[PDB]
Amino acid sequence: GSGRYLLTPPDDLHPYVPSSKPQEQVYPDFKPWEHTAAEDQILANFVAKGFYHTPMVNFESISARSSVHESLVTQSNILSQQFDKIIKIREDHINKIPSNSTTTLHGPGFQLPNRITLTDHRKETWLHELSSSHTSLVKIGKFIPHGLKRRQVIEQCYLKFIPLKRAIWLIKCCYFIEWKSNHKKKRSNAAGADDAISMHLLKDWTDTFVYILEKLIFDMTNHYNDSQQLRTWKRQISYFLKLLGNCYSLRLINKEIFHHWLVEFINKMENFEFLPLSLHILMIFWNDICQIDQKEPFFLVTKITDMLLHKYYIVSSSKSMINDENYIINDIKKNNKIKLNILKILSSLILKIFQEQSLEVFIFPTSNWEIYKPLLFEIVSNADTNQNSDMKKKLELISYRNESFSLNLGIGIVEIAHENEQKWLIYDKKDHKYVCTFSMEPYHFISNYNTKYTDDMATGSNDTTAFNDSCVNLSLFDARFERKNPH
Amino acid sequence: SGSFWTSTQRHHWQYTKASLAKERQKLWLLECQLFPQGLNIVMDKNIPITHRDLHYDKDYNLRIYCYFLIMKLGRRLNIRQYALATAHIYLSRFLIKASVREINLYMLVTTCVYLACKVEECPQYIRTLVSEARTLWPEFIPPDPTKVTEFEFYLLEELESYLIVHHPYQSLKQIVQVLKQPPFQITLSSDDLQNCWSLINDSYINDVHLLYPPHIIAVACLFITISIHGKPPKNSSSPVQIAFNRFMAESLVDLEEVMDTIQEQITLYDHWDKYHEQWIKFLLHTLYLR
Amino acid sequence: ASTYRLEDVLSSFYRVEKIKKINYHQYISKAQNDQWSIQMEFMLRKQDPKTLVALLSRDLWCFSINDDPVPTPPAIEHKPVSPDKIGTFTADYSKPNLPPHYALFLKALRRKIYINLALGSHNKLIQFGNACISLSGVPNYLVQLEPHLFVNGDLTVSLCAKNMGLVPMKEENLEESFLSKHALYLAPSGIRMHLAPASKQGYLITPPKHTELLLTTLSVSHGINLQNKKNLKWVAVVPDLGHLNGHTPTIASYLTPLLEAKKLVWPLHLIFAQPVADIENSTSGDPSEFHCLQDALDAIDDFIQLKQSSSLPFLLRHMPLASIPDIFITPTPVVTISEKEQDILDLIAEQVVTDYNILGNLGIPKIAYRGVKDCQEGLITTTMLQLFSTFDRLNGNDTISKFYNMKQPYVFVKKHHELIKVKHDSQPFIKFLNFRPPNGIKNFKSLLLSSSFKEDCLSFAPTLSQTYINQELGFCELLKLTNEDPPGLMYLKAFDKNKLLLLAAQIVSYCSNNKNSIKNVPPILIILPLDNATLTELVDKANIFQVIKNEVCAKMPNIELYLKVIPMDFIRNVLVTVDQYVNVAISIYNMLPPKSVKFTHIAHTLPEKVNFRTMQQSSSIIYYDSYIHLAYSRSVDKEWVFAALSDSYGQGSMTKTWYVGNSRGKFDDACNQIWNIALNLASKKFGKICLILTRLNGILPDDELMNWRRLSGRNIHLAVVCVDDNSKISFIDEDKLYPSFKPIYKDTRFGGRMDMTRLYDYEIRDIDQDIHGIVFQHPFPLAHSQHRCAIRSGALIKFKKCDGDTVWDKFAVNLLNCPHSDSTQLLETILEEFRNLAALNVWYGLSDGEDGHIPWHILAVKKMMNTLVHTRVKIA
Amino acid sequence: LMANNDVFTIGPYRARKDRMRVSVLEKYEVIGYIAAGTYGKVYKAKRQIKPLTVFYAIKKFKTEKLHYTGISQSACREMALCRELHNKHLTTLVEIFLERKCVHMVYEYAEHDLLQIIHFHSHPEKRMIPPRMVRSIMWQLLDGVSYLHQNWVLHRDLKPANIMVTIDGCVKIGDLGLARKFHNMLQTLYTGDKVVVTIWYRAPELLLGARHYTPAVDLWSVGCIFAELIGLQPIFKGEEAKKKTVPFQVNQLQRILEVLGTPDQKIWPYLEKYPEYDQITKFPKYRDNLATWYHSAGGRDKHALSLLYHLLNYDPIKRIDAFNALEHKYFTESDIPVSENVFEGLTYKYPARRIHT
Repeated sequence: GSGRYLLTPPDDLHPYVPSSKPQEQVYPDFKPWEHTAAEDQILANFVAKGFYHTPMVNFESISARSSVHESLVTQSNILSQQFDKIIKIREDHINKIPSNSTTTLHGPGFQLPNRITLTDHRKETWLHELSSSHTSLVKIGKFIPHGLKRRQVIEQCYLKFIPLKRAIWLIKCCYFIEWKSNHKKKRSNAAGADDAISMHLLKDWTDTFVYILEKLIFDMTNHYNDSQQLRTWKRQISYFLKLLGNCYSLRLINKEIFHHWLVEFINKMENFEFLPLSLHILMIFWNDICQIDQKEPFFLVTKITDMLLHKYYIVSSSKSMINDENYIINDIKKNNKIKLNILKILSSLILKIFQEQSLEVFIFPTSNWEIYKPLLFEIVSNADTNQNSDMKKKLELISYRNESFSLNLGIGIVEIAHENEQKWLIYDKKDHKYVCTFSMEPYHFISNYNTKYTDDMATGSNDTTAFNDSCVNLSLFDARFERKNPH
Repeated sequence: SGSFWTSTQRHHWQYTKASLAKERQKLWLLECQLFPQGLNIVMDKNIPITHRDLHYDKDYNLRIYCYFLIMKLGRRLNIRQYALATAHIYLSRFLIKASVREINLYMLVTTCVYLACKVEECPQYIRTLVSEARTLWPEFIPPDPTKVTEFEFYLLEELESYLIVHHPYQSLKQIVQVLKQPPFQITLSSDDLQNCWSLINDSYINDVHLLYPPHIIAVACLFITISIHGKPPKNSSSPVQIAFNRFMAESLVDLEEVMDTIQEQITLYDHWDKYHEQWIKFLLHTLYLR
Repeated sequence: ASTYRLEDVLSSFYRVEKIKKINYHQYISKAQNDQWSIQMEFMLRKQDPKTLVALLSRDLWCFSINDDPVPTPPAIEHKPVSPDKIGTFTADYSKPNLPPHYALFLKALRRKIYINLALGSHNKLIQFGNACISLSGVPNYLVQLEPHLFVNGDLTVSLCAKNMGLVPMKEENLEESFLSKHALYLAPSGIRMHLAPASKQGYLITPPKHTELLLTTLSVSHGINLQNKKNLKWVAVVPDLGHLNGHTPTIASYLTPLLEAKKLVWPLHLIFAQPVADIENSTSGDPSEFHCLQDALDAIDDFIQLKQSSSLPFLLRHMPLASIPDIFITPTPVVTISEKEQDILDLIAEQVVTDYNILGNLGIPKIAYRGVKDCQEGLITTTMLQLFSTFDRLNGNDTISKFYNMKQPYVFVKKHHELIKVKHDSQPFIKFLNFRPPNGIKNFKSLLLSSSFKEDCLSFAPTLSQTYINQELGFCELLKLTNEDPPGLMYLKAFDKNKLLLLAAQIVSYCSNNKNSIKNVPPILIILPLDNATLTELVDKANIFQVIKNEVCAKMPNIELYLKVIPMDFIRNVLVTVDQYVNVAISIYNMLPPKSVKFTHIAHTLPEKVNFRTMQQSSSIIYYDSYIHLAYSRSVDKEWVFAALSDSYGQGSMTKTWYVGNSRGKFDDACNQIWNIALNLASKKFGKICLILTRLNGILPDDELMNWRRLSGRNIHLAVVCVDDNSKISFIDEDKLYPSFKPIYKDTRFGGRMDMTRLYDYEIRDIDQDIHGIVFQHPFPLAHSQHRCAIRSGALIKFKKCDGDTVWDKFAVNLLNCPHSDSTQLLETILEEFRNLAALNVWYGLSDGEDGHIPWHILAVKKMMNTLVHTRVKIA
Repeated sequence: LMANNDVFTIGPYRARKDRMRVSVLEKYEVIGYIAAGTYGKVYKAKRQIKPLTVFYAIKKFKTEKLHYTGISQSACREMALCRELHNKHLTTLVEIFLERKCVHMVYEYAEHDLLQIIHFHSHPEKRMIPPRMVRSIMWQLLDGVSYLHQNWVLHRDLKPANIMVTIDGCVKIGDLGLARKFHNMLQTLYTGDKVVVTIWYRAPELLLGARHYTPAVDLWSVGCIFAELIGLQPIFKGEEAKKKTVPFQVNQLQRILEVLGTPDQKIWPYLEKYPEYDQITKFPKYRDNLATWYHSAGGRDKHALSLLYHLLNYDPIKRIDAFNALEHKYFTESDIPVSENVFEGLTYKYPARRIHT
């Protein structure tokens, strides 16, 4: 037709009985005229008489005052308790989302994006499809190829300039699919062989991350001959440092192997043309290396000050060039200009080491007391006597020298007790007690896109299985629906 | 009961509670400058004067007398219930936008019965109508029917041509039709059906029809009837009650309106106790026939 | 399942007596005597220090405990003096406003306790005024003994330990390095004073022969007579008369001298100092600019380059320690306003009141009362057991009447296109559930405006705009000009008049270009990076935005731009997750011109018990329908007035600040405007409506009470409430069994069990937002202002997520004026509303997950009066 | 004790109402009296302030043709029904205005009626209407009467006078003169009206005096409308008639018999229960000439014949309702589409209304 008819439908309205067959259920306060059998029987049997319907109940038009008399005192609490039971039945059955899953603490639905057997052509174009800034999210999230090694994922991520959130989504998706696959292929389930697999996976990804960082920092000197490649390389190192920090703050990298590799990497280097970037990498995690509040405890602090004093000595020894193989090696002015900067950086870092550690254990077991630190501490603060007295106690300790009348208040003030780091617990609403710490590994919280709820609501009845899909079951918050007959 | 949704009742009247309170406050600020004097009430000379709000406003005390006088004129004239219900709706929709200390109440009642009987297709001629209004009240009504029909003209002016109104009785018939189904398989006795019909007939007092759809009022009166029949060991026995609880829950007719309607019925049957014909009838007598 | 052992939770009230009668004599100051009362009080105290005595300005009040008769003073050799009125009372006085004999018995008991405690010790402890600070620096805090008498006759003392920085100074501090940045205080009174300039001697002079008599008076009051000490250093002081009358000076600009009254001499052994707390930028992240990665790229570029009777007002009066501020910072910036233009202060309050902790609480941290664990060992137990009958603390079961766990309120959120309720403990999952706001979208266009480091804000602005678009919160089509600038950015330098004028000309040329469009598409906002998260640069960025708005508005009206600030560290820290910018995005969504509609509000669920209101019982009970909450506060110096107004579900929010100044016409104007906005929100609801105004920080003085009693009437029913945040009363919890997160925190294996995932009906219940309500058995004294106690005290209490005996956080509510009868029902209703208003405070950007016990408008008022009193104002 | 015509009544409430009103001289203005209704006059209303000229219409129900006669049933039912019924195919009632004596409704002014179309085709050039236009107008009018049917309101008035059209060709069935809501008939139809829709378009149930006429009388009226539009003459151009409360229309029954044929007990099941069925027995016994009468018209056979069979059937059980008539092999099978705009391809202005200035 041209314009739509007048079928007089309701707008969005719940019928009186949703269990009924869908075409003979009467909507509330809603009745259009329809030709039927009783109407024509009335017309056939009621000509020449006139038809009108007297009402059903006899004795209409009478107030119910002497009919329901004592509806106030004796008979209100029964109404209150019956309406309480109706309200409780409503909130507990009709609106509460049921978690119909007995496996894990996700919602029903929430499948991982399915792996497809892809060759290098369609994957090669798909990684270029991710790299733009205008593409959709659903169509890309509907599929992801498999066999993607971590070297290739991180390599094409920092090489093709993928945006940060999509890169974190891709890395978390590879994390989760590898964890689910390796938890599938497990023959024996003993106490300890179903938990250490996660720590194994985390250590492995930390290993390949520090491998790729070492590869890029050495690729600097293994490529530098073109200023268009250097202009690309600067945003390359900046983007990879941004991605490494965003993965390190999300607990996707085992923080104690990475710091030990970092102190090994600043200790092992011998050419000074990697120092200003590697020291900046050190200064980034400086708030987490030296802030740990032979000996296992505070080992990186003493290792880092021994390494930094050794690097100070080796820098203050000679010239900045290490090859001495090509001609016109050194003009002295740019050489001293470069060396003064690295000396300033190491001086400020040793100054913050000496300001930081209240334990102050600088016992040197390898090289006993070579002196460079008074030459540092003469410069700052204009002879502040606290560092001076600590330096005299330092020269006593680490140099290995050879051989109240009645004011008792008793008020006993309390001290700050450290709180633990697990906010989220779980309430057992049956026995009424807390039970266990809710903690998923941080490769579980993925923003899920592979859904199937692109259809309409009220598809049949109780289609919450394709509704509760996310990376938490909705019944862990008492997620109540809200639906009313509107006015 | 053609279709209450996308009707005129759901659109241009039937406002929420805050809008009704705001319109009543505008009515109060309209009548404030009309007479700050009050009322000279005399019986034993005795002349005290009320403040503007002690009573004879639209709070509670005369509404029961208003419904009683409408029903008395109804069963005197012997017309059916739908006409008196529509007359009560016109009465409330006129007294919302106009005061009662300036309008003769008995002519307004006869005018509303006249207009509702004319518009709901059961007509009553003006001769027998004003003769019954004279033979029941020999005062407060002129013999001229022209004054009654000029009241009819201004009543059509005030409620601006929104005459037809859906009733809770049709939705009650639909609910008692749908309760005869294999999901529930219940039916009330005819005395409790008359009790529910009487509660719907009684709920036209107390200012509820200007807020909620009528099926909520039908469900509220039917719930009061069923839960007051069921009890006169286990708590929620007599499974007519159980099937009605599952019907009210499983159908998504919402709560928090039925709660207000039941609480309003309770406060109406509370206010019916402290009610007497004497003071309000004498107040009408000294407000018109001084 | 609240199986809390109510016995053995230790309170802070030590029960000291048991009173069924207390007698008093009042001697009026008849016929204007020649300081007869002032003489005879110390002449009475010289006999014995056990007497109970106090004095109004010249009137005398002698008191006596349960049985023993009141003392009579030593009169003349013939006695014509008779007492003016005899009487007695009990433990049931007029509670909501104290009669002026109980407020004198409390002062007499406190003075007796401090004098006896000073005399019993080895002359090492004086009364500072509601305190007892040692002359040596052994405790380095203020111990505060506060007496109180309950309603059944249980005379208790409460102990407090305020950790202020009051350090005694000596002769080797009278130089510029100490006197330049300290605030001095006279020790046995509590007045503040500055040292008079020297007399060519070096800031100390010899005592005159008269005023040494004052030292003899120190043997009779405060009991610290150092007459035997062979050395005593005297100094010349001058106090500020305004602080003698309660008017503390302007806390924004402290340490400034003012006119004098007369010089005075004072022993240097008892003059205390308060230190100026300082503020720096940051640490640990290279403030000398090597954390800048472009410095590293510069160094590798250089390597590339190289590869080729004058003291009795000071010996009698006292200051109640609420009239001295906790902290006062050093730089003290200046803002400017007009006599009609109050815009910059409301701007700073608007953009500091709804940012989580990304501003960082830019000033100095708080000085709170540390909780006492026990006091069994020392000397004050000996002096109390010598002075009084008994000394032992009240258990939990004697003071706590009603202890119960509060519910968890719900909140509205839109999942796909349904509108579902959800528990309020699910804020950080807001990205991982695709939650979207129910009240529609708000849209803007953004313009970052940086001048420090362009290479990081270039990476910051598109990802913030993309995480604002990528959740359905409107379209932030970021701004774009003609030239080579990447969109939504203008890398300037030297923020000044000419460049801001040219930028305003550029923006007004853009607005003249885009002429024909809808009204709601163009609101724009400017994001400014704070180079240092402090106050001195926040006020300067507010000044820069006000200059931009002034130059834009006069060239074109009806354009509406806004200000958002972000710290530079949060831009250039590479540890900032992209799961965190989401919160920052919500902190733009609560500033767009639909201001009083925010992310979510309380769900308004069905009740638990129906309880149809029939015939009453017929007393004057009301059963209200819609409450309205309001929180106003006034600073310690009497200038600033802060206010926040909220519905019972957190709907009609207003937050405002008024700089009244020294005057008292602007104060009445602001107290009228508060009631104006309250009635403007009150003209929206049903009726039978009861507004609840809550005065912060304990003290409710008489001028505000005169204002609120003048303004109120039959338009609305008020209910005054006094609110206390800091734990002055400190219930210390000591049990191991009831709160069932303690077995899981003790060893992480005690409960430790599997979920049994066929019973799978659980809920993730985040601790720090599981508040427990307490209604006390008896009224409590307010933490300040000893002129009015309360009725029906209660508290919200939040545990600490740890194992063992520690103090718990609390929020004390004290009802002062109930409109109807049955005030306990009103208190429980106030607590059940306050729990919802406390749970709302995370969804609004008011704070992070650090205080789920404080309601949101009181926390907004506390943040404003914590971080906004320090700026000093000039009127031009 | 008795009352007179001077007691306290509505009097003060007049004054508080009569200071602030709005008149027909204020919101609109008059242009010219178009003589449509003799019982109630119709006028044209210029809007009072590309050109957007006068397009309003006033009906002014001055029934005196004095002192305040009340509202009539024909005005009360119209004011009850037209204010709340609303569709694309109905005249939109803009406002009611209540003057010193009577009522003034203002609807939208229409371009022409169907009677003006038949009078344009009444010149003896005989521009027979193209079947596309008449089938699109038939579809639109049947959808309008469908909306009027399904909301439980009868329509006992259907003449080509009070059916309008406009620019953009939208049919509006614009007169609810004798409509009523038949959900709860407290008094039956024969006790409330006793006469029905006009003589040239009534139904055989009404012509045989049925007292419970069903809602299919509008369908008979619509079939008479379509037969009029296909023959350019009213199909039963009847002859009017003179203790019996009916004049029986004794010639109209002869006309409708000799066009359509006689009934019996096999095409009408319960005609024996009628009041005056024997009064039908006093006519001759014609067979039909329905197909012949359609044959004396344009050659658009085989699909209007079945529709005119089904609509013009005096079997009121087996008559065809609106939504089951909006698919009857006329709008699904097409050679040019049935649109909403009926004036596509036809490019002439059927001239404007005769305004007596």
